[PDB]
Amino acid sequence: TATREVDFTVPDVQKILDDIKALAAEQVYKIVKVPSISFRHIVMQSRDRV
Amino acid sequence: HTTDTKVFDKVAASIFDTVAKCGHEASPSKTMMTPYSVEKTQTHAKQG
Amino acid sequence: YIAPNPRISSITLTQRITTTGPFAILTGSTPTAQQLNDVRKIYLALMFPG
Amino acid sequence: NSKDVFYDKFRTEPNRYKALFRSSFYNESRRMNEEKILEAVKYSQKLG
Repeated sequence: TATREVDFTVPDVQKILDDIKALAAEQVYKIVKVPSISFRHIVMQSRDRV
Repeated sequence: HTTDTKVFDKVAASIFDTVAKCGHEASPSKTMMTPYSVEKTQTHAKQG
Repeated sequence: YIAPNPRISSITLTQRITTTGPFAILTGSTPTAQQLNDVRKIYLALMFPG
Repeated sequence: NSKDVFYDKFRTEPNRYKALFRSSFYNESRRMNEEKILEAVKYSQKLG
């Protein structure tokens, strides 16, 4: 009778602390040599306008 | 302090390599690394 | 029917120390058939006032 | 290592380490144990 229902009345603080410690090492920015392309060009049968 | 797989694997590998470097050999077949079971001096305990 | 959250009556400061509710003996009880029927009667009386 | 132990109740709780057992170390331990059983049984079958 005692072990019929799964229990959640006690939390796991060590798991929370480990998760926060792991999250502290997340990287947001990047280091690049060349910035990404912002404008591109479509060409047609013309030789003066795009 | 982890639940990731490869970190645990590399930790176990480091332990075994250290034992080998100490001029000994530890059998991985019977080496124990477990959460919920304890054995000591021919005494066995499982889940309390 | 929904039971209340078990954390309301007790909080665990540590893995070893927990607070104790005054009615802990009653909370461990489990209703029989007759008592459950009486609970249904009580709610039926609540839903129809007079 | 303290010996002042008392026992209260049986409980059930979720297993935090359930995902760790898919690691290489446990697979290798299981493999070595089962293959050891295989050499035992084949030696017994060869002798008699």
